[PDB]
Amino acid sequence: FKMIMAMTMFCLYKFDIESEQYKEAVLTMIGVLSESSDGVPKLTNDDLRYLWDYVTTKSYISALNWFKNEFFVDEWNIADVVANSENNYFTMASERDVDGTFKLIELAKASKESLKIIPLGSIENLNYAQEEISKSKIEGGWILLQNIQMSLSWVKTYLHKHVEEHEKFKMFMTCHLTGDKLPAPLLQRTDRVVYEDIPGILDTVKDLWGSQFFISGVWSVYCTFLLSWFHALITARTRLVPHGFSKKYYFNDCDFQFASVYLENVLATNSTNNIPWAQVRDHIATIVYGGKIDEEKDLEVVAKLCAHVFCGSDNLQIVPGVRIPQPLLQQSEEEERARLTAILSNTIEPADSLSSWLQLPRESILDYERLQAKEVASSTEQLLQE
Amino acid sequence: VIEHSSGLKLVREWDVLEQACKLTKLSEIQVNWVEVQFYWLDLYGILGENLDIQNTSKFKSLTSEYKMITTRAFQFDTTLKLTIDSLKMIKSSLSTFLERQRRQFPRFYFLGNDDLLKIIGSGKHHDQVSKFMKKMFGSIESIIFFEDSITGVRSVEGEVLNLNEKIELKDSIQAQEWLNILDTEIKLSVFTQFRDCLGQLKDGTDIEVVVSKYIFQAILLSAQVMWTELVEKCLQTNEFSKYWKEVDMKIKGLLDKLNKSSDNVKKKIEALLVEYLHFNNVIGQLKNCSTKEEARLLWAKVQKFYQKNDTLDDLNSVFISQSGYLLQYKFEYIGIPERLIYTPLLLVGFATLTDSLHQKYGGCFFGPAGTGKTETVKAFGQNLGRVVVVFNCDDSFDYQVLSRLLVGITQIGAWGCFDEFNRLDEKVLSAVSANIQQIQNGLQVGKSHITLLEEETPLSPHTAVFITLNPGYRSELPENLKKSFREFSMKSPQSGTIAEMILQIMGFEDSKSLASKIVHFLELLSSKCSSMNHYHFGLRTLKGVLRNCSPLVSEFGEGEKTVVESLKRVILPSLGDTDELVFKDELSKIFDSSKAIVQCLKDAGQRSGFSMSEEFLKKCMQFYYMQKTQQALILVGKAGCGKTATWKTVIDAMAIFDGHANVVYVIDTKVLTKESLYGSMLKATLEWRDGLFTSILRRVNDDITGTFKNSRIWVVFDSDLDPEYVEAMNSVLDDNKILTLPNGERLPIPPNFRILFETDNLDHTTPATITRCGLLWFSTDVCSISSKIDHLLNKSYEALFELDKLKDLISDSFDMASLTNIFTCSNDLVHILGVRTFNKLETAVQLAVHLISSYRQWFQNLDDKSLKDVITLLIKRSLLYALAGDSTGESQRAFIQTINTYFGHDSQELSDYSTIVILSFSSFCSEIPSVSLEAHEVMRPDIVIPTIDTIKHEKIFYDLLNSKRGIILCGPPGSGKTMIMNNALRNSSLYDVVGINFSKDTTTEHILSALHRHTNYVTGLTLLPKSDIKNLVLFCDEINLPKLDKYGSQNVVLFLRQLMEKQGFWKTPENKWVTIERIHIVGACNPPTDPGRIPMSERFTRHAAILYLGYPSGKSLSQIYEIYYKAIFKLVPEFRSYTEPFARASVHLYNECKARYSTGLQSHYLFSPRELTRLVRGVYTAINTGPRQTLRSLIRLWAYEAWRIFADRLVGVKEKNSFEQLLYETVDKYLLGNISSTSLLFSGLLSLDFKEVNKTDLVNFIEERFKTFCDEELEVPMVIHESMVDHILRIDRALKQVQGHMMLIGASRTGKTILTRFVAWLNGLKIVQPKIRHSNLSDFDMILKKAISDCSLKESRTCLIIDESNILETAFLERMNTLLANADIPDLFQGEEYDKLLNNLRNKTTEQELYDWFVGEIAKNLHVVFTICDPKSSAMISSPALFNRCIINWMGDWDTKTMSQVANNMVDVVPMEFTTIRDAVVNILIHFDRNFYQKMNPRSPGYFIDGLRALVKLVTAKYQDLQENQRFVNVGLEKLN
Ligand SMILES: Nc1ncnc2c1ncn2[C@@H]1O[C@H](COP(=O)(O)OP(=O)(O)OP(=O)(O)O)[C@@H](O)[C@H]1O
Ligand SMILES: Nc1ncnc2c1ncn2[C@@H]1O[C@H](COP(=O)(O)OP(=O)(O)O)[C@@H](O)[C@H]1O
Ligand SMILES: Nc1ncnc2c1ncn2[C@@H]1O[C@H](COP(=O)(O)OP(=O)(O)O)[C@@H](O)[C@H]1O
Ligand SMILES: Nc1ncnc2c1ncn2[C@@H]1O[C@H](COP(=O)(O)OP(=O)(O)O)[C@@H](O)[C@H]1O
Repeated sequence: FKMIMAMTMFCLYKFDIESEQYKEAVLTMIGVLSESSDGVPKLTNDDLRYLWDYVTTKSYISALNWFKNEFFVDEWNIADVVANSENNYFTMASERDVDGTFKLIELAKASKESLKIIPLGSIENLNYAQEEISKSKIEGGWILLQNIQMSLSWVKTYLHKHVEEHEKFKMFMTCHLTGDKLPAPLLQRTDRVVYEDIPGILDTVKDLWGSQFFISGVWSVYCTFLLSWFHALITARTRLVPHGFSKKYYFNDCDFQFASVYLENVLATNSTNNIPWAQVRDHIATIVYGGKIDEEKDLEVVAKLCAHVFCGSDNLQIVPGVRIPQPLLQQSEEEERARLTAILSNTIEPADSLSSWLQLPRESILDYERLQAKEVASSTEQLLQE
Repeated sequence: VIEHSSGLKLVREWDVLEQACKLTKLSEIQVNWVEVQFYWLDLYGILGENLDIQNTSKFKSLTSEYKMITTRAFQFDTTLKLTIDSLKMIKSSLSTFLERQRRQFPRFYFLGNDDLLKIIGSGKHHDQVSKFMKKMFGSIESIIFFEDSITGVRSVEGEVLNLNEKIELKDSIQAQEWLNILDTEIKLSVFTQFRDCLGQLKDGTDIEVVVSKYIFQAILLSAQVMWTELVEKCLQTNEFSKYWKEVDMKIKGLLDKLNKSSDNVKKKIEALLVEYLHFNNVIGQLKNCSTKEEARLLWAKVQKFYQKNDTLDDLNSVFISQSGYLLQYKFEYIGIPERLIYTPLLLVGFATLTDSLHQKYGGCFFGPAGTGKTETVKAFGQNLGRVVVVFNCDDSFDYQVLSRLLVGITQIGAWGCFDEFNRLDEKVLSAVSANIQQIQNGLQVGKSHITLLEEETPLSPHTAVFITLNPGYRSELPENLKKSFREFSMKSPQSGTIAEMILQIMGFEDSKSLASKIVHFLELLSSKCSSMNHYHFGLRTLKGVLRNCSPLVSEFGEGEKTVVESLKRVILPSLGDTDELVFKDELSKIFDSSKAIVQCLKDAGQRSGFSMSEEFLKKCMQFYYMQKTQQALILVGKAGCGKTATWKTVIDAMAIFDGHANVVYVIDTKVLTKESLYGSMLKATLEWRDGLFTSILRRVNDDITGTFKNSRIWVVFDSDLDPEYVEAMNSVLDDNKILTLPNGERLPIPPNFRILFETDNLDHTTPATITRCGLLWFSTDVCSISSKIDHLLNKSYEALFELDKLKDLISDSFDMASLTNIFTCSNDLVHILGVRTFNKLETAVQLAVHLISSYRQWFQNLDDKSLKDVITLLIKRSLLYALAGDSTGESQRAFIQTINTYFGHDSQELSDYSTIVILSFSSFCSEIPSVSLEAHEVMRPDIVIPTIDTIKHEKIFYDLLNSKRGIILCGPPGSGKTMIMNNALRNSSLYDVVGINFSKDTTTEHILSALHRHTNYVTGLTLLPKSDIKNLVLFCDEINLPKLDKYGSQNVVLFLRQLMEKQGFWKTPENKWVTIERIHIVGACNPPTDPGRIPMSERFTRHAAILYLGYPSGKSLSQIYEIYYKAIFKLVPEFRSYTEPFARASVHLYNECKARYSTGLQSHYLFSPRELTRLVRGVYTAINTGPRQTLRSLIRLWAYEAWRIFADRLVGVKEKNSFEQLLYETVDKYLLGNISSTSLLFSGLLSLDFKEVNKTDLVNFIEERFKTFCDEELEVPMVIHESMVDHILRIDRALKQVQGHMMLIGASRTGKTILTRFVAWLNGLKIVQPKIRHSNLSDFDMILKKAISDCSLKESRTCLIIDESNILETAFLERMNTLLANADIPDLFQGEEYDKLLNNLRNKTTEQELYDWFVGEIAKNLHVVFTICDPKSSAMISSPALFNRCIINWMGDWDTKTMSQVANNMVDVVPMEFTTIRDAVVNILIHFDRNFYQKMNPRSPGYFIDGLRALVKLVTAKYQDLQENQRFVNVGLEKLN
């Protein structure tokens, strides 16, 4: 929607400052973008020549961010939008597959402001939130209410009655876009904001490594490493809505918790040389990660990914760039953690990771960007008719 | 006031005093009263009878308050304050006592407070818990007693538990302590049994000899533990064949014992066979493995049972191994329930539930329904050895019951599942969501106590919560649960292996082919056939079929024949017809393929009068074989498909077959209220009513007569399926078979009590109910037409040397060759309220047989040819009036030529005016009588002028009513349906009328109260009319008016169908059958195409006979109206020779007035002779109230009436000029002065009689009346103009007419109501204004009765003003429709009001004469007004009753001429002309308005008058201020100079 609003504003400006040949060039370029029309525009400048070279190269989003960079000369982050705010209430929003708490924590560390993480819940959680908002209305601070969608009615009574001023007093909400409809007074009496995490596959692996703290020997840590890598791989593959999976599932930290407990209990009862890789493989593919999956093709895909990740052969290639040697007999867990962190930092992400870190043919991801280009072009075409 | 069983008296008055009080003291009094009776209910029910729960401080308070309430019964504010304080105190005390009792025994906490009170009060009976233990536990039905002790408990399936040691029962004991030791000993005893079974099995004891010794759980746990140990031992090595063969031999021996077993032994053997089949399946899977790690994989998923051999405590010494997670058995008894067949998907479900429960979470389920979720949860609970409390969620469940059951599930440690969680309301879902989140919060951190329900309850660490869903039908889990649960999808039940194991366990020789074939067959049936909403071919139906196979296994044998026979018996009756041929084709493709009952059905049908056909016999056999098993069958066919005879024939056939008495009761459930059928709690005296179904259950269960022990009892429901009428019966339908009542008492169910649903469509049936009961579908008609005719002949003959010869003659008269041709040719005709050609045969044969019976007393002196001619002509007339009776007159002629055709030229030809009299021909042409009424009663609205059609319809009316059949009359409005009713029944000598009128909302008690004044009760057992010789007939008109229900039906016509078909019903307060002997019912209705009408169900109209009543012919109206004009010209003798041409002109002008208009242009463009009647009446009153008229004066008066009646619904002026030229043409053609609206100005406000006055004279009189009104009553500054002069002239002619009402079409502020009140003052009629909200029908009727009584007593001139805001609902519109069509509405005046009115009339002056005078006076002095501004009342004009006598005068909006008039006459009183210009300003103003309205249907002139008044006042104020300023300036200038 950001790109769509950007493109509509660009069309509104350049359709009135410039002549009609520019308008015809824009129309035919959007038509080729939607794969609806065929025709060479009445070429004369250099920018439109670059656009034509882009669309002949079939690099759609390249041309789209070229639009964004060539016309617009600046961008706004969360820091700028929270810097200049007449109001003091911000309802941060995201999806359920991407967290937004750690960005707020990093902002609070940068802004040297006291942030209180207050996940709602039972009456005890409601009393905790009430005490925290009373404290931060008495002496200031920053308040985060994490995942308020689960207490929509509690929000609709308590927060609405509270809003219907202390210096340096700010608070933050958190809601999921694919959830329940929020009331109109809550939406319009705030500075709306939404955060999109770039899919940093190595970055989320580093964050998951730092979030944890590691237990049965070197095999426990090595299996935790492999499981974290598999969770990151499947979380990256679930971003591709029409190609990676037939439906948009949402795996989270609880699934990793259950998979970790299962692996720990398997390795605890079996520390032998022949670790039952097939048993943990099927158990994860059908029960842990296969719990929410019903279509046969999705099960086959998750089974293939598990067979590639948890094979446990002599040498393993999680991505075509790096390899994982297993810990040997006379190894200790601290140096093993250091070695795995080193082999994580040794890894450099190639630019084609979305088609090489997830085992997908390149034609599939070109098809995905073709579909996204078609839908954004169709949205622009519908919006420009008024 | 009425007193209950002892002591206190209770007053029968509530919420009336609440409305009266709605001070603070009265509110406190009401609160104290409601709490004292609402608690004294339970005090008398519990505390007032049982001595053990009153014989410490609570008991003393009980005695003290009993004494206080006894004193209050014997005979104050402080006393009642003490009583309310004590009642609150004891309620808190008893609630705390009950809570701590449930704390002492947490399993008590399942029950309601009353049942626990009863259990505690049973301190010496010691057997009131035996009827509650199933609800207490879930798998134990009763406790066996051996000499005031306990030695066993009886499982619900029927297993007794051999306890280790009995328990003594002392006198000074309470239920809770001995039940504590009972259930603890239950767990100990099942452990002991398991231990000895395990020891025996480990010793090598054979399975068969220990099968018949111990309970299910002991042998189950022992077999599983030994299986696990031995498979582990033989898995450590690489051999499996030995234990495989051992398990195979054990299975074979167990099956051999199964063949020779009793009931409970069979249940135990089949459940053990399920377990052993699963063991053999797992072992065979393991033997097929090739490598050790895959063997360990396959063994790890399968459920593994272990035992602690080191822990000395025994209630946790057995634990369950599943995928490395460990669950501990709890040793709680489950009985012998059905075991789910073990399938790989079931193992996966077990594994994911083990994973969910390992880490203090809960499982979840969502996906398709009918898939095996709740049963999987139950099977998992049984395998862990605790019974799970399934909550079948629906709209019945509310917050407090789920709170109690969940807290009990917590405190016990019993798992609480949740079936279909998406079926909950929002707030209860939120509350249970918070509770479940708190429970998982407590389980995760392991805290001992969780703070819920405002308490601190204990929590066992073994509890759980299970949930199953169905999203998208809906919702998924909310996030607050989604953070603490494990979702899972269980979409595919492995139906192949379930069928395989069930065919193996039933003993069939080849389970593989049978299982594969039946799965393939059911999938092909689910795919190929049409997707009807009542089909289901998943797994539940397959399980039902396999359960029903066993009696046919016993009868036929074991093989494919049994399976296909079961398939034919079960699924086929629910199929259609194309589905049936598909099913037959698939049986032929897939599979390979007792006359005593046939003879019995044939004999029962022959004796009952019906005739058997091939398909009728086939379906009767299907119904017999299907009622062989189930206790709840539902039949379905089309309307009149022929099912009642089917089940009655089966009833009598089985009465012959088995010799049991067959007692049947017919009930129509949708006309009987739920309160009357079952009962309710009173709001006045808190009493319980024994409903009809409760009464019949008590009768059939008491068995006092002793007949029900040797008889089969049937109750049928001949109506639709109301869902809230089956949610109260689902307990009866389900396997519980226990009556559920709102009061608290429960009633059992005998196996002979078979319940039948007799319906025609499954439009609003939940598919769950059609699974719990068998369904039978009647797709096609169950008869041939010849068979139906023959049966109807036999029934008609038995309903009565001449009889047999008459039968032979009629039989040869009905020849099927011509009959099939005529019925096929009659199928395609135009019909109204369409009824099929299979239905009208009953009316045809009954009318023909009754004619033959009525003329049978002359045939002995008649030849064969004349007799045959008479019979054939009567048959032809009967077929015409039974088949063509729903078609127009021209279609009637076409039908009469056709029926004359197919019987040949030799037979007696049927004429349109054909009649048979003494035998020879006749004709109805000479039967018309010449009646010459005088002009004194032409205005009387009950007079009838006979014609050919009137006498023909009266003759067929008497014929068919005497033929014992029902009349429903339909036709276009205006055909005199009420008029022909009164003509054909008031003149009758054998019948009498009772009048009912149907509104949008009619109750069944209205018609019963109406007929109560003319009927008497005899024993009631039978209802007869108040008379003795004349058959009273019930007359209903506008019967389509009452509204439908929420499920596509209306109760009132179903009640009429009950009156017609079954000849009886059940009285509500006594629940006793009534019988009706000689009461017929006749109906009158409009076509369904009119707005505000609904199509009646064919089920009701099929029993009656319809009769189309179309518009009369032009010559008929010509004759009637020349009789009218002769009667009206009896007054004036000079024009007595000009009667006919005026009638011809009137009918001509009406004819082109109807032909030239279409109803699609305006909703008031409808034509029917009522306007011609009011034309005659207006001419009559003008002539009677006029001077010596001349021919030209008569012509212009007639044209004046024509303009003031006809030409008032017109949009523009072109049609007005067309009417004027039509009037000119008629006057010049059939026999000139101007006949325009302004040229015809007849009035009576200037002289003593109706005549044409001067325009100046009338406007001067209007101005004088206006200035007198302004000086006397109200100072309203209005102005006169031409359009309002014409409109008030029209409305004054309307008011001067008697009973001729009026209506106006104009916008807001157009002066409609002002004009009406002004002409009301002018004519002297007083005006009363309704202060309508805050009033209803009661206040309306009271005020109207007071005004009518004052008018009839003091001769006051009274009328009522009505706004469209005053009218709200359609009931008012129907009331005014009745008030206009009739003059005396029957429902208003009856009883005390009628007696008072009749006494007042007798004092002021027979009863009939007084009623007629009341009709005359209410016609003379009543004129209501109807205002419409948006041309809800759109269909009101289309109603014949509102259009009957109202005048639809198009007032309209102001036009340019009258706008100019009002503008110039308004601005003429204020000086404005300073710079003519008033004309300029008004014309530019109106041009601006026209442009504005055409830039953005009448013009509302509110803006006009508001702007003109605001402009006038602003100009006057500004000019006064300017004049003051100018005068001050001039004064200052004069002073300075
Ligand atoms: N063998 C037969 N021969 C002749 N007529 C038969 C035979 N079997 C049934 N009928 C006729 O079928 C009809 C049975 O009535 P039916 O079962 O349709 O009544 P119902 O329950 O009131 O119907 P609905 O529910 O449609 O109102 C009767 O009119 C009866 O004469
Ligand atoms: N071993 C089994 N495996 C799977 N399903 C079974 C088994 N045994 C019986 N069933 C069927 O599963 C059905 C349970 O349906 P259920 O999940 O309760 O549907 P819903 O949840 O929509 O009420 C039962 O009616 C039963 O016929
Ligand atoms: N055949 C007829 N003979 C005499 N009057 C008739 C005839 N047909 C119609 N009318 C007149 O038409 C009117 C019929 O009214 P009706 O159709 O009974 O109204 P509703 O259907 O609302 O009861 C009566 O006022 C009657 O005077
Ligand atoms: N010709 C008129 N000139 C001035 N005022 C008028 C005129 N006609 C109606 N009114 C005003 O309208 C008010 C009531 O209008 P109302 O009777 O409701 O009109 P209608 O009956 O057409 O709805 C009166 O108080 C009167 O002052």
